[PDB]
Amino acid sequence: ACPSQCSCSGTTVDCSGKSLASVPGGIPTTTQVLYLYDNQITKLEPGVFDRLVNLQQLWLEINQLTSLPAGVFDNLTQLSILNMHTNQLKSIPRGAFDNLKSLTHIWLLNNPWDCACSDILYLSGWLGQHAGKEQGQAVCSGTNTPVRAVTEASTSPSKCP
Repeated sequence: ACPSQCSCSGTTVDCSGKSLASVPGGIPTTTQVLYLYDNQITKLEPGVFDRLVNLQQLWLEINQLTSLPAGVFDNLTQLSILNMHTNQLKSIPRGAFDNLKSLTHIWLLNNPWDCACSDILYLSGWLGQHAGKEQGQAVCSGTNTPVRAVTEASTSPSKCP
């Protein structure tokens, strides 16, 4: 069964461009491609994607996400495509990508990355180790500095919200 707000074909579920404020329920566990882009999603509930063990692509770009729950991608071990550009993210939870050994394309640009805060260090270190995976270049909010180019000295735990 296809979520009533979305359109389904094969293993592709298209929930894009539907003025959604939240992730639809009832996304089938056989889903391989999930489009959620161009909505007004402000948060992800913890564990929202855990049943989608076959998911290879998650398109979250052009939303209003201000953070990601810890572990939100942990069960998506086949994930190769993760698109999160044009959101309101300030950091990535530590270890968020640990299980994602099939990841090959990730979009992080057009987010207000908070590089003064030491929570940025997981993302900046991960980018330094997986350079070919980033599509485009995430940049620190208010500066010319690519997130991958953040120096550890420049960060501080006291500059975090």
